[PDB]
Amino acid sequence: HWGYGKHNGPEHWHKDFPIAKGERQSPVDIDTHTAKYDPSLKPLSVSYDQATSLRILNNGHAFNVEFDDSQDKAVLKGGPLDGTYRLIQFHFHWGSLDGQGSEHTVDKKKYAAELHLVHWNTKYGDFGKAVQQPDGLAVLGIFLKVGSAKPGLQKVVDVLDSIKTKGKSADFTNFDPRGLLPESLDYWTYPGSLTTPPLLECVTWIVLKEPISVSSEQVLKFRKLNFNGEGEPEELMVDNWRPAQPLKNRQIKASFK
Ligand SMILES: [Zn+2]
Repeated sequence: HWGYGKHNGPEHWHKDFPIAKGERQSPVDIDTHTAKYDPSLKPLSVSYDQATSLRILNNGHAFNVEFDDSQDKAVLKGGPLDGTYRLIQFHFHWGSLDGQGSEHTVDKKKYAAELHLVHWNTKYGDFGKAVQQPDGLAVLGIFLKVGSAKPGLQKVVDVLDSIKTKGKSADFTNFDPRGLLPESLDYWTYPGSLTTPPLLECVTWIVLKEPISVSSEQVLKFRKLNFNGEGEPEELMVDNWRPAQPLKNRQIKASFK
């Protein structure tokens, strides 16, 4: 099926998912000199106080840390968002080299990786109904750069050896996602889509300005993961990022000047 190789990569997705060439696709390049400061944007509210992580899974495309979203234990509000959005999972996109890996770009600059914290609009009952709505999801995008290690990310890094191949999952309780946030919450925001098939245009993207630092040893462990399932030929899980798509008829707003 779909993947990131030469024969099933982003360039081929449009054949099975025509929305790939749609009106509001992601990711996109963020031109900081074109983004408009929107003073009508309310402060962003990240309430991960009662976050309840459950499992970590290798799905053949990346790894997801899932949370219990049956209640408003971990929600995102404010900013350009109306209503409450529940955290359902987070995952990363990274490269085979430190100069690439992120999905969104800033003035064309690519980062080593990108963290995506996925939330869904509670007004819609469940995640499945939410992806069918133009304002169904809110994804918090965070850039990763190679520098000093990130304490909050080591716990994830430590368990990657247990979910090396596609289909593997491991218990991952009591993880605190607040450990993955940078100091500042300044951000850029625009209407877009999921960056992987089905590429549904149901996402309000919130990309933070300030990246978090991770060590080379930490990113190296991400690169040790496998796209393939156990017993199959080994394909290193690297460069699982979709490149920037045309902004078209969209405007990127900034919460800061
Ligand atoms: Zn993602």
